[PDB]
Amino acid sequence: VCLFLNLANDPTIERIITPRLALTTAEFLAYQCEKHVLVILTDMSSYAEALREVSAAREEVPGRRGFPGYMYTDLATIYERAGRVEGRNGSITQIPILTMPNDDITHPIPDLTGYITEGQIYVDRQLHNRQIYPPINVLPSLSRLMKSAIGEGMTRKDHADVSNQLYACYAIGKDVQAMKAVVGEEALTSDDLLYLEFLQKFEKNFITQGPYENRTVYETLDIGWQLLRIFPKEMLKRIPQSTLSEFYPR
Amino acid sequence: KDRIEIFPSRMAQTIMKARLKGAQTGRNLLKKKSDALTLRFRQILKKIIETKMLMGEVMREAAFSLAEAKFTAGDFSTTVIQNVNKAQVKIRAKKDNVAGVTLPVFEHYHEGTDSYELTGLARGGEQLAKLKRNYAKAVELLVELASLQTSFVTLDEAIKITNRRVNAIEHVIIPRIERTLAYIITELDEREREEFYRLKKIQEKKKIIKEKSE
Amino acid sequence: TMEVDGKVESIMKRTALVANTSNMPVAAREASIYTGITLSEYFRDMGYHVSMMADSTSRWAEALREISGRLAEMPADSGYPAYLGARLASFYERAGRVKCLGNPEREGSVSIVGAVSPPGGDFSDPVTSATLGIVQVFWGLDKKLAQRKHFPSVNWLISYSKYMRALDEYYDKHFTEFVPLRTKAKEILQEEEDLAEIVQLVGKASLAETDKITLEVAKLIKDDFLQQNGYTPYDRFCPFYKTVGMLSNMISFYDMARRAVETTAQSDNKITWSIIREHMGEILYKLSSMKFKDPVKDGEAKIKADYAQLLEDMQNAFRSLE
Amino acid sequence: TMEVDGKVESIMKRTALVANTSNMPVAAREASIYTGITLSEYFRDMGYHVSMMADSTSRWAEALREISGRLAEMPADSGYPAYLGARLASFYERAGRVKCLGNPEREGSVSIVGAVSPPGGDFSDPVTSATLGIVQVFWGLDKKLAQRKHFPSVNWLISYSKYMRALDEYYDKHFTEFVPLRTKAKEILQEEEDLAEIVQLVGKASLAETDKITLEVAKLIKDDFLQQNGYTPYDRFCPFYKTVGMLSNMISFYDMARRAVETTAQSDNKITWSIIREHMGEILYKLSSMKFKDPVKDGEAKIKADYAQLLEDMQNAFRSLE
Amino acid sequence: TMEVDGKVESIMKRTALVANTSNMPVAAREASIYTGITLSEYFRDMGYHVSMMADSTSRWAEALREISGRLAEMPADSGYPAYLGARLASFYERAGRVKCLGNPEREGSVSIVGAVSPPGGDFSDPVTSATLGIVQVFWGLDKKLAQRKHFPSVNWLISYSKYMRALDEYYDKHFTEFVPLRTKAKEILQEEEDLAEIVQLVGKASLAETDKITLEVAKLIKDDFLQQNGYTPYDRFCPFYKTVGMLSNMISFYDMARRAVETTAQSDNKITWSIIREHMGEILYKLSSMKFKDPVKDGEAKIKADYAQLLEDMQNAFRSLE
Amino acid sequence: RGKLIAVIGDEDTVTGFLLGGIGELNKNRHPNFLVVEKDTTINEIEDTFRQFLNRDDIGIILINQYIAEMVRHALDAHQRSIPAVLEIPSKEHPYDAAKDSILRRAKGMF
Repeated sequence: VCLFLNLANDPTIERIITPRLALTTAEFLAYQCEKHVLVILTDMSSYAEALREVSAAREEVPGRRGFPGYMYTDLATIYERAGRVEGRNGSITQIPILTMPNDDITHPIPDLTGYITEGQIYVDRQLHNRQIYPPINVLPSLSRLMKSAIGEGMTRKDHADVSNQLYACYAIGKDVQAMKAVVGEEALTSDDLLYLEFLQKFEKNFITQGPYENRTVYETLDIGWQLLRIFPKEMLKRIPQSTLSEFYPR
Repeated sequence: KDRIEIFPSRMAQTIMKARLKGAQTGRNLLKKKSDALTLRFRQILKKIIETKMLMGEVMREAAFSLAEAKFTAGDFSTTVIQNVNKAQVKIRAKKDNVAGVTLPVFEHYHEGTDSYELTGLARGGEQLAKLKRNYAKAVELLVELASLQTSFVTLDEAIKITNRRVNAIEHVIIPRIERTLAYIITELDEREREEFYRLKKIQEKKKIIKEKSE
Repeated sequence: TMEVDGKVESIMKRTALVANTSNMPVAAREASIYTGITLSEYFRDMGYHVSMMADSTSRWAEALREISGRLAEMPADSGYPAYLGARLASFYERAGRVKCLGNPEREGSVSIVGAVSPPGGDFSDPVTSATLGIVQVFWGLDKKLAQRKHFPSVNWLISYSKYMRALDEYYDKHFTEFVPLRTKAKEILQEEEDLAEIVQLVGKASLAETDKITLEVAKLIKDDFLQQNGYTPYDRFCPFYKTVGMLSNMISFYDMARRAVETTAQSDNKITWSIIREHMGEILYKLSSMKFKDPVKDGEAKIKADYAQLLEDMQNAFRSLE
Repeated sequence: TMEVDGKVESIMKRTALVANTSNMPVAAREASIYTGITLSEYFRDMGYHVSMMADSTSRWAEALREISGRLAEMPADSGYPAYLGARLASFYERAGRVKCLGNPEREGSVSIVGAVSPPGGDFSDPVTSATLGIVQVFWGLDKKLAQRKHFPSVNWLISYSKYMRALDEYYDKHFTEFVPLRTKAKEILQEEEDLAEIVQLVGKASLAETDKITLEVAKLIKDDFLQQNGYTPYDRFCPFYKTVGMLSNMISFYDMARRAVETTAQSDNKITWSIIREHMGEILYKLSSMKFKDPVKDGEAKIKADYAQLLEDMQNAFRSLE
Repeated sequence: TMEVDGKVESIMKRTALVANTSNMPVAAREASIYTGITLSEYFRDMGYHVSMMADSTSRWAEALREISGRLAEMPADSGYPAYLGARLASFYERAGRVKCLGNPEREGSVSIVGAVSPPGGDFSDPVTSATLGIVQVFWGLDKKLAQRKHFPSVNWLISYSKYMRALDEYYDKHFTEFVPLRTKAKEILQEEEDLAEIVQLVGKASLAETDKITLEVAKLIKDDFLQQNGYTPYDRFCPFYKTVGMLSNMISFYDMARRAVETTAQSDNKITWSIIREHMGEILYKLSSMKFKDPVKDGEAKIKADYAQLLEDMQNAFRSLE
Repeated sequence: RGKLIAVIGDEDTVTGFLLGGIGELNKNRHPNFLVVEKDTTINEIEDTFRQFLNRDDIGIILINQYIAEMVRHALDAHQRSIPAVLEIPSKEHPYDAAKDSILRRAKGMF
């Protein structure tokens, strides 16, 4: 880990140039030293505030919501210094981290970051308050290129299927949990009780990890299967039978 | 009227988004309550049909048991109709529950005063006893059916009210908030545009000041 | 006045006030914060655990805004000078626990508590936003509670403290039981928040016993633990032994009520909140009355013993109900 | 790759890509639409039938907004420049079928199929709204149908085409019978759009036999006409004669079923969908399998004869039911 | 024409026009308003009760905006200059009744009826706001009533007059009943407004029997007392004897109907709005067609007699109903 | 305090339910059963049904299908729920599922 720190009270110009130093080192380590780099830029909202300060110092007029008009090009210049390049066995992955003001997903920072980036991972306040960690809300979260990172030879044969099925059962469980308080518990069918149990154990055994517990992708998949076995095979309708028959038992 | 009449602001936009999502949560929960009431109501209608079908046969058998009793006992009908006194059977209403809605139902119960004891003593005997039994069976079936009918009617009222609530939300309350949100966004764009114009003007005046000084 | 070594001593023997009323010049309104924080840092360097209260960083941001306008600088969101974030950082980040300079080893600190006042309680107000980006603790305000006259009016759903990770060590050394109590209190508050949305949209009929107990313990917490009359002799200040005792008793009640209903669910001898409340109405009264214990006259020993006796009574009542 | 004169060829022998990413100069992103359309006009002038696909005019519009912001122009509707609508109008207007300049008589064309990216499906933002005002066709691909496994994901309810009146001339010459089939197919699908709500209200068993036939033929069209698996050999590419034949046979079945029900509504031997299906399962399976008729091996004449034979069998089956 | 001393004379002899159409030079609008008010002040000083109509002061405010934009000043809201408020206040403040100058004692007036044309129809408009901060009477108009052809389109809820307390000294000695009739009419319209939100969401099944009367009387007043087709010989003009007569009959109907409901709500002879409607279909139509009485084609005595006869008819119908 | 059951049917019907145990005479000595003889008029059968509808302790009401068809308009007026109305068969005329007063609420009865 090469760690760059721009403290809250260090010069905002040093904040402007920190992401670029980070990414320049990442390009050296990736496209010249040929080693897969993961760039974790933290508080790009605190970066955009420094961008605002530098613009106002230049005495440009503000753009939308007070941010410069060119913030799209600038954030793109930061993010798009990523990805694999032909003929060099390295790469650069990025994980920007955004403090969304007012929790408004329309705010310029998250809006533009969604335009340039390829997904979103939501840290969620209801989960955090319930004291789940990592409070990653997997319903609105998305990874538009997950379909390349999985499958045989990359993670395992059943990764995509288990992901889809866990998402489906989690969403149906949230639906059933919303319905429970309206119809009452004894008005629920046995399948809905299975889904409620799955919701509980997905938020308690799979999402919830604890800070210092490291789970390989294989272990995450096996936990996923331990949850999917709450259901008899016929309910796992998004998993192909060729996979159900191989992984489900035990 | 079109708009909620909150004054444009970022605070107002936040409040309106919160309220829109609140009304949408209300819509979803009430729609699920309506679906529970509708599934129960449909089930109850189907069982009304089936129990009317069963009532046909049961009453037909009971009438034949009455015929058989008359065969042995003769014209005891007047005896029974005169010795009324008080009823052995009395029905108790009970508060059932589906969704958040309370369903009145009936429980069969006995006060025990069999005013017609010994009535078949001379001749009626076992045939008259079996008639008592047949019409006790009929009473049970019809009490179940009456609980069914009361649940059916009350669920009809509940469904009408809940559908009216859901339609009210999704045709009045939510569109009202959506219109207010559109208006708030437009007016905030206007505030931003005015600020932009003022700042542009100040910048131009500073440039002109530079030209005046140099 | 305060008690120190068994003698009442004035608080101005250990306090300093930097008055800057609103009509005094704008420049001085700006420099007030810096003068205060520098005095605080002076006593920090001496070696004390200084504590600073800044009555309005919003009215400070007004001085910054006005001065920027007069200087003819370009503003930013809502008109504030774009360097508001950097200024607020330079003010706050002088906080913390420090190993003071100089030879005689020592370690002071400067806590900083800066009030904010956005227009109409707006949570996007640039001073509030820049603050949230700097301050490790935020005790946001719930206007609904303020209007109900529920004091403190803390919005325990969007207020936050990032120091829990640090303090868990101090708790595991001094109040080892406090952390799980805190987690369960937060969980109960959040479950009650969830359940109220259904309760208002549909009604209370459909709730299970677990939901009823969650609601009827969350009301207990919200009214008799998270509510404090700061003007009474007993609740002007709630020592931490009292606070953890109160929370321990309430959470123990939650645990044992849920135990009863969970154990007797799906069974004929069913226990319900409707039974528990009437069975031990006294216990609920004493759980509510816990707040009234007064350290100034009741001893720490007395209060601890009383709360343990309430726990004992609770265990007896639950064991009898079972 | 594409087949030309019986040899497999790479379409990069006939395709040029003005491709760039988001970190490229903003003037590059804004100039991309115009560079592409100018190359396409060059080929049009040579007399080729160019097809120019823009991959996000929303991102081009954001490039325009960025350049306008850098210039500090007055921000128009929702932040975009004052002239977004005019620029889009002129750009699309550059499309068209033209008698090219110069001596050798030629016709070329440029078909601008540029995409637009609404915010979460909200068509009210200036770029999408102006694009839908300027453009004449809209295909409305739908993630939901893709989820339902319906490829293509064309929504066939939001989608529309305003060139139908212009193309009636061509169809009345080459595919005389396609126009009524088009009208009837869209009308079937629109009918189903309300029959679904009828099903929700009173259930499928409650529909008259004629509208039951509407539903089953509409599902037939959905599943076996509008659904086209693009990876298969037989129907990756569906020639227009095959498409008109398929829809002709399906609408012939629709009309024949409607006739069977309607002409026996005046009789005790009233016909039903159950009668029709159980009596003509072979015909229904044949219609469903019409897809597999492969243009590459089953020539135009053979597919036409096979569809006409299906028509003969369907005629005989309906007649023998009648 | 108007009758003076029994001789008819045209009103162009007592009207003067100051015309500055929309397309005429913009700066001339300001001079038009000031010329108009100065002429009105002249005729006031002679001891006349002048009335100046300002056909649109929003166009004047736009004249000031454009002139200020040319002058390159810093704008207030939406571009209007900072001094728009001062201009409007100084112009409206020339209005009051006066004891004119000079020796022969006199009395004059200059009423100012200034139409505001707010952009978009929203009263957040700075012209509208600065105007309503000055003018004592606000006849806000509603575009939705205008669409329904409910002309005049006055919004009877938000419109107001601050002169009502000044005029009662005269109302109580020329139309002694009018003040209570007015208060009851306003109460009725407010009650119907309050119900409207409930009925829209809930439907008329929930209505009390007196609330049905309130709704139906309010509909009667809106349709057949408030609205007044200004281009018809019967209602282009409506003297106050006719106005107060119509209101007296409608409020008397309301009182009789509410009494009929409140006397029989406790009985088996329960009177309902439906029963009253069925029984008095004629009386209600007369109350609906009162507006068609012509002030000049039918004398004052005739119209007052007919309204008294309708009152008698109603007082008989209610007795026969009960 | 508990509810009764009331009957509108043949002499055999009333006798059968009486031996079932429904009959009493209330504190007004009113019965809870009407023997339907041809001498009684349709206005009187409707009046009897209405009396049972008004009397609040009655509970369930039973009517032969055809006799209820004659009483139908009062049955159509009885929209409220609390006293159930069971249209029952008869030895004279069978029951039919079609167009029962309660079933008028439904479209799913095919």
